[PDB]
Amino acid sequence: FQVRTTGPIHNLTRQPVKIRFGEMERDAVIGHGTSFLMQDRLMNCSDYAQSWVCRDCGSIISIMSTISMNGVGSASEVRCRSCAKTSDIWQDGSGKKFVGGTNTTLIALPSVFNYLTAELTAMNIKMMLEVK
Amino acid sequence: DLSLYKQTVDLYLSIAPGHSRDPLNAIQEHMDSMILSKLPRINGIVLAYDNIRFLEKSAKVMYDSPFSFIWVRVDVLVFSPKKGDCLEGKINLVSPSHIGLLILGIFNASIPRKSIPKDWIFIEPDTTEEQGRWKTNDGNILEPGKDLEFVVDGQGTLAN
Amino acid sequence: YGEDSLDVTKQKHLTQFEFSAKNYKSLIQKYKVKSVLSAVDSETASSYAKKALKKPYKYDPVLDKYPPSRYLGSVSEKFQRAVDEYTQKNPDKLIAESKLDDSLLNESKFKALMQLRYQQSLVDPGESVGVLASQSIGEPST
Amino acid sequence: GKAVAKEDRTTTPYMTKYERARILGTRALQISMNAPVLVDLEGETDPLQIAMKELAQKKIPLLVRRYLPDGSYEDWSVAELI
Amino acid sequence: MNIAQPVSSEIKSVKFGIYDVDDVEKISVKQIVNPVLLDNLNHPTNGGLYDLALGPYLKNSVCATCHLDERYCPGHFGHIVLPIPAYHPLFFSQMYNLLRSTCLYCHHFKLSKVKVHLFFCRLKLLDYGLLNESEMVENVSLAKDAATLMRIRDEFVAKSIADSRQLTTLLLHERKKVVRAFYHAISSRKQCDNCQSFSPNFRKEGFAKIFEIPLSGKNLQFKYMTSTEVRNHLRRLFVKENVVLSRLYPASADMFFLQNIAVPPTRFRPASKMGDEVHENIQNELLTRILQSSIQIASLSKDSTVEERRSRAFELLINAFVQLQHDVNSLIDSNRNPPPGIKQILEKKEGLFRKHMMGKRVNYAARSVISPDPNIETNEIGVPPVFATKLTYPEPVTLYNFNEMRNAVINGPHKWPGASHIQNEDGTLISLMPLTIEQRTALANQLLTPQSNLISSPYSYSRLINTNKKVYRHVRNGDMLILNRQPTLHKPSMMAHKARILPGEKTIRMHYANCNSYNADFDGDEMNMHFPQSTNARSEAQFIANTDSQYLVPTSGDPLRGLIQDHVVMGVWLTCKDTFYTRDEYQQLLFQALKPDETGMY
Amino acid sequence: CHFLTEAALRGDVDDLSNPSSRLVVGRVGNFGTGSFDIFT
Amino acid sequence: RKSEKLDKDASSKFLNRYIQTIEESVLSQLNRVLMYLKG
Ligand SMILES: [Zn+2]
Ligand SMILES: [Zn+2]
Ligand SMILES: [Zn+2]
Repeated sequence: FQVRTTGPIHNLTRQPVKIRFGEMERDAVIGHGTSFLMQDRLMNCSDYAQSWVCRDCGSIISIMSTISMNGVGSASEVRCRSCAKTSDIWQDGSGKKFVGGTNTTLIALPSVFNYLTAELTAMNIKMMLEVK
Repeated sequence: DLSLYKQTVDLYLSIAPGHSRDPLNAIQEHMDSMILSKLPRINGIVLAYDNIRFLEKSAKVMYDSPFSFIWVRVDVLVFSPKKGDCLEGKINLVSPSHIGLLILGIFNASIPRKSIPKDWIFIEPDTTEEQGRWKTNDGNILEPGKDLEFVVDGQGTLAN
Repeated sequence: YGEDSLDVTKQKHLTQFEFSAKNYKSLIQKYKVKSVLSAVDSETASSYAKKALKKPYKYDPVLDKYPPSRYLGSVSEKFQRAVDEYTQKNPDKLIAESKLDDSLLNESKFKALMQLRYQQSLVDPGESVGVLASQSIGEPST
Repeated sequence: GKAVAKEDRTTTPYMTKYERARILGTRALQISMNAPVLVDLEGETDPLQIAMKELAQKKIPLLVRRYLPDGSYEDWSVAELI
Repeated sequence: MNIAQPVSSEIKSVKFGIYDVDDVEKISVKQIVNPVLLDNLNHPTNGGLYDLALGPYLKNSVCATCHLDERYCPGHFGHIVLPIPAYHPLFFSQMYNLLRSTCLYCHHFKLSKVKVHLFFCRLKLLDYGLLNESEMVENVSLAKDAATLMRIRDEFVAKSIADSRQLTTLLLHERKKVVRAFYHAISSRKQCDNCQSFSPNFRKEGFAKIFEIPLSGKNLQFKYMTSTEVRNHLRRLFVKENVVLSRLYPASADMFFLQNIAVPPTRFRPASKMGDEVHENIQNELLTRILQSSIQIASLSKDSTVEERRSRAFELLINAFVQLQHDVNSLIDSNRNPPPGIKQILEKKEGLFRKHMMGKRVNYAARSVISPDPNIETNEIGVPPVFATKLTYPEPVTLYNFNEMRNAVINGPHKWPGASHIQNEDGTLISLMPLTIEQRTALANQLLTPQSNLISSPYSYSRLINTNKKVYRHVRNGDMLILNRQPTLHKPSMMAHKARILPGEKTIRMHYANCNSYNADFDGDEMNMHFPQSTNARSEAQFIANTDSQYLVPTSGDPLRGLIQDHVVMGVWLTCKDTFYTRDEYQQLLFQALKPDETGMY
Repeated sequence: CHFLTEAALRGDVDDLSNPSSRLVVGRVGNFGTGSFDIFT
Repeated sequence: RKSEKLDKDASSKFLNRYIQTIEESVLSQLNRVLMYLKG
């Protein structure tokens, strides 16, 4: 007997810490023809994230939030590093200036995929996921 | 110069679910927020928009949410001061650290003494310590001549 | 898909011709004839079906020429063979001769009901069926 | 891509067992987010069974796009389906 | 998940590929040069493996790069430099084979250029989906004459694509076979066909060491060292043979080796504080170890540039080289260097893609022992009021369910049918546990009213006025909550029952009919009980996958639900013809059977 | 790792076909109720 | 995402049209810029 409404999350993948739903539960749900129930119970309720993605360069890690643009003012308008080279320009935490890397949008992908991007880039092999 | 512009842009507007009877209301509802607010794609401040028409594609519903989405063609009127050429503004604040102007009554111009050559000298009046006339090398006073013309860096420049 | 009609769920009672013809008054209201006969084609595939039942070749199965979702005459060959062998063999329920028929039944009425049955009980398109076969092989193995 | 014309539509006129569930689900979500109800309520509270009452009378918006395997798609009004 | 989140992106495709030397430089924000991790002040060393611009450590340390706390900063990668570059541990086999087929004197492949051009025409024509056309190129039978043959083949392919123009499994099933044949072919030739000479072979090791003896004397008529020379050799091969390697993979410089590898932020690299012992992790341990070897190489190459002197110098240089190569190899692959590596935290069969991606632990899912009950329904599942209070789902508040939700928040999160807590339109969560009923009533009255203190509070994207206030409410007698049983073999094993909330017991109750479906015995096996949160999920569970619609197994038509032992024996005894009832028993037994009011509609 | 290095060398692109690939990137499946897109 | 060519007189006439179409601070500043550009 153990009922889990909400609780701690995982260090790396932001999963519920160690009930098990998958690899056979997925068979059942995509058997019933329940796309939305699968995408709910697996992606929504386990680990949900809104991660920024560079639309042009098509990658998810080389993005960075802009720093010290002005006073309180407006929103920190995120930009990209790998796609980069007064309004448009921006600095870094250490003070390095950049320009370019404007096409950045919101996508929704599970935190485990972000962890996979991490452990994958540590191997230098990286996926460039496109967005429309 | 001809620093005012109008550009017919196409945006991806999220029609809230509460306005699924008519889209126009939910379009205006977030268009009237963008006015006088920086639309960074075009790198300027939106001033005007009309001819609100949607490319009819039966606006699409997000795959788990009730608010729809659609591409809409609307024409903005951004003011672009991208160091094009000479502009002009009315002075409001003056100091021996920078000069303060308002162009179009709206947009600020902070011209530091760096971009000003030394030849112009500031007199410090006895009534106000900070506020005073920034006299030119010729000797002319600028407070009666509120209209000051210059060229832009991005910020202004009085050095030639 | 597998000679379409459906995986077992909606195909059990096709072989039960005695049962469908027994009452037949509830099945027409279950299929909602007045709404189905409107927008689907009825004459074309039904006409070509008989010509496909001509034993010589050069007339393909009705399912191949005419899709079964909208052409309400198109149905698998063995289904036609079986419904006709029942209608001719043991029609003790189906009345006839034909003059005494026009009170409550008609051979043509029943064959229309059965055509409508096959039509309304196709596989629901979009079904993921790979895992249906996967699980129908995993379950009885264990 | 192509948007197949209204004259020639090859998909099934039946509201498939899936389009019914998702139409009712999205209509329930819409009505739950303070959308207009197109049919008189009799006191039902759940923001879903209202959508069942709408669908029983075929008074519902939200045409569906059926994506054929070519890449093309049909546009079916929920009034138009059987 | 929230329903107000407006995400407009639609992830349309992923594409893999190597990340060159210039991109790992552009994406990186800081460099890690210092093998020291923590100083006496216990704060992270600057530029260190735990840099605050790398990833914000705990204890309210704001990221130096993004100036936002751990709640909002997605981590920023880093890079560590090495002018050694060692070859990649994965393509090491494929790199070594492509080297084996190299011609060092020829600077081409050992193959005949006409065969390489044949395979190039093949991989060109398979591009646009031409299978039999891919195989027809070979119906030609015939260096200058070989050059003419190459022109015949290329013009055949050009005309074929011209006729065709005006991915699928079969295309890929043919590409993979043709490339396997190509790689069987190029590894066969020992003598050059263009150079006619015999390039010096190379012999490998499992410990990542490669080289072999020089040319032989008869062929002259016609061991381990630095990886830099083989790197430049492969770069030369790649730049001189462009089209075939372009189709096969224009650029192939930094695929096989690595010049500056990246570090993940602290967010993915924690230190599990298991009681008192503090080991950072094997990952940061291995990164620190390669960092030590890197600085050792730096010092040693300095010593060598400033200088049997060359003998010992080169010996020690190559030994430090091989330590660095073997260390990177031990990092990315744990099957070498007799410490879990990246490939071994993936391929572990206990790691990713089976325990973290396909099957994830889930929120809002109870689990308990079942016990049988005949009184409820064939649909319904009894849940004690404990599961009533402990499973909640969000609900926007409208005009006609406002009474239900106000009353729910009044009852509170300790009394069924109370509600759990409120979610504002902007997105915060106002709890309801510590509040007192005066505060709860004051809050529940002002629950349906525009409370955002602006037309668009945070910024100028104005849907924050259209959203509703979401009360998390408890389950109630109509909510549809999935049941399951592991192992769940076939689809009738995971169904969705309506919940009916019983008082008293501490064991959920379901009817006997489902006992045949779940393959359960009510003897101690327990069942996961989920709750579909969003309304789309509960709608589809109610209409598509609800229990009463699972009357037919998928294998054969034969139905699986239906009554069991007691009901059927009493059936033989009730329908039997020697039975008789007076009026009282008839009416009473009938009404016990029907029980309309609990079901309704009549 | 084997299928991974193979897909990394060649750099092969899926649209997003099967429910498993659709699941790893977090979108809904193409089967079932996720087959069509529903518009206003 | 599109851009086109434009002259100043089109911009001013459209400023007029936008003063006309949707009817506090915003239109105040727009009258300010209208009074500054003309004259
Ligand atoms: Zn990048
Ligand atoms: Zn940061
Ligand atoms: Zn050679």
